[PDB]
Amino acid sequence: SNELKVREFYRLHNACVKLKESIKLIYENPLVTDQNVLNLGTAENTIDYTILNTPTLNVAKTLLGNRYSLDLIDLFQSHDFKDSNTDVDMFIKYPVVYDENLENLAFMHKSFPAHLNDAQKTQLSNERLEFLGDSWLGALVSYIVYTRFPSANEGMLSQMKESIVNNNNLFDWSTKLNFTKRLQGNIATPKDKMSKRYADCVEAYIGALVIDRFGTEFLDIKEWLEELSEKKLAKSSQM
Amino acid sequence: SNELKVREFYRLHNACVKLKESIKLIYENPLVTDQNVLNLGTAENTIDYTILNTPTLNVAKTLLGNRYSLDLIDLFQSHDFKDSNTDVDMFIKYPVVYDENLENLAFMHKDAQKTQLSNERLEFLGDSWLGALVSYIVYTRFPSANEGMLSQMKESIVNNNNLFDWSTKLNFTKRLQGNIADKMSKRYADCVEAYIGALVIDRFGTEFLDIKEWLEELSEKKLAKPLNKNAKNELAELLQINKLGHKLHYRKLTEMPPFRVEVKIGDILLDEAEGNSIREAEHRAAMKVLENDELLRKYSVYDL
Ligand SMILES: [Mg+2]
Ligand SMILES: [Mg+2]
Repeated sequence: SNELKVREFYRLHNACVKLKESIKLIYENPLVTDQNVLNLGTAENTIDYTILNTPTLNVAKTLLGNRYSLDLIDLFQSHDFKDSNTDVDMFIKYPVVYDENLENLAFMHKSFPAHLNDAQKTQLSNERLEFLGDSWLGALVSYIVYTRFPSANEGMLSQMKESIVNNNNLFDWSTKLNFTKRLQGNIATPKDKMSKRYADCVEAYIGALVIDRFGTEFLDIKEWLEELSEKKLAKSSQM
Repeated sequence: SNELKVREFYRLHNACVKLKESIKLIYENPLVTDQNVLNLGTAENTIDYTILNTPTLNVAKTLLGNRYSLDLIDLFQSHDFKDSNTDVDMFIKYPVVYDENLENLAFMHKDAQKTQLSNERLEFLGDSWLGALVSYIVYTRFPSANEGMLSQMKESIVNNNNLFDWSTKLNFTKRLQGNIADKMSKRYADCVEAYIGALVIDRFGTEFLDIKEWLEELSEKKLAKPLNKNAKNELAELLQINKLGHKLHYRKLTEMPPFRVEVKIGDILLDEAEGNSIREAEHRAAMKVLENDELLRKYSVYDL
C-alpha cells in the first residue's frame, strides 16, 4: 500500500520521462515543422503524398499546432521536472519493480528436484528471470561501454564488460545491495555455492526490471526479429 | 533525401508510438485518477505528501486536466493511428536506421579512428542486444518453459548459422560487396549483429534509462580504471659505513599487515615505506633512498 504508492510513482514518473522525450522529438521533427527542410511535396511519385497523409503526420501536426494552448516541453520545465532524480528516491535503495509478485519471484531460489506441477514451478523459481536478466545485463553493460568508450576496440569493450558481469563482481553487487537481508528466511546460513545463488538474484532482479519496463522503444526491432524467427519458434517441440 | 524523409518518418512514428503508450499510462495511473484508489491522504510527514508534491504528479494532473481540450488517446484513435504498421512500410525492407553513416558502418569490415571504420564495435553491441531481444521474445512467448528450454530456443536463433540465413534473406550479401570480387560466412553473421547494433544506438532512449544509470553507478570503479631485492643490500654497500659513523638500520612502525618501516642512520630518518610484509617495506624504503642522489652524497663514504 505504501509499497504500492512508491511502485506506481515510478511507473508514472518513467512514463512522464518517456512522454517528455517523445514530445520533444515530435515538436522538432523536420517532417513536422513548417520550414519543411526536407522538401515534402517535392517527390515525383506518391511517396510524399503517402507520408503527408499518414496518421503519424496528422497526429504530429495537430500536436505541434496545439502548443499555444499547452506546450508540453514548457509544462515539464514549469514544474522543474527532473528525469533522473525525484523526492521519492530517499525511500528506495535501487530501481523499483512495478509488480510486487515479479519482484518476489526474483529472489525465489530454484529448488533442485510432489507436490506442484512443473508449469507452476516455473512461477516459483527465479531461473527464467535470471535467464532474461543475464541477457539484459549483458546488453545494457555493452551499451554502457560502447557509448562510454567511443575509441575502444572490441577486445577492450569485451574485457571491460567481462570484468563487470562475471559472477564474482555480481556477488560484490549483491553484497552492496544488501541482497542478504532479502534472503533471510527460516533457515540460517552459517562460500562457493552461496556466492553463485546471490549472483543469480542480481540477474533475476534485472530480469524483473526489464519485464516491467519493456514497452515500445525497441518494439519494431523485437517484432522484426520475431517475424524472422517464426519458423524456428514454431518448432516449440521442446516445450 | 528521399532516404532522409523515410528515415525521419520512422524516427517520428516511433516517437509517436512511445507518446501514445506513455500518455495512456499517465491518464490511467492510480495516483492520478480522481477515484484515488490507492488513497493518497493529506498527512504531512508521509510518502503521500512527498508524492503529491513532486514535479511528476503536478505534470500528470495538468495533462489529465487538459483532456477536455485535447485528449491524446482520442487524437490517436481519430486518425486511425497504428503502432506496428504504416503506409510507408511499402517503401522499406526491414527496420530503418535513422543515421545513414551509422547504417553504412554496420557493413564495413576490417588508430582510434580505425575503430570508427569497421563494424566490430557495432557487432559487439548488436550481438548483446540480439541476445537480449531474443531472450525477451522467448521468455514472453513461452511462459511455461524453463531456463533449459529458453536457452535452447534462443541458441537455435542467434547462432552464426541461422544469422547467415538471415543475411541472405535480407540481401546483406549484396550490401557487403565492393570493388574486389564459414570464414566469409561469419562475416555475414557479423553484419546482421552490427545492423542490430545500429538500430539499438538509434532507438535507445529513456525506457531503460533508470536501469542503465544504476548499472553504470555500480560499475563506476570497474570503469574508471616494481621491487628490488638487491635494494637493502645495495643500500648497505653505500651507507653501512657512513660519514656519520652511525648505524644504518630499519625500524618498524606498524606491526600489523599494513607494515611501515623507516630506513635510518642513527637518529636520522632517511626514508620510509609502507610495505605488506616487513621485508618488502624495508626493500621499498631502501628503494626510495637509492634514488635520492643528494642523501647518498651526504652520507656515503665514496663518490658516485
Ligand atoms: Mg547466471
Ligand atoms: Mg558475432
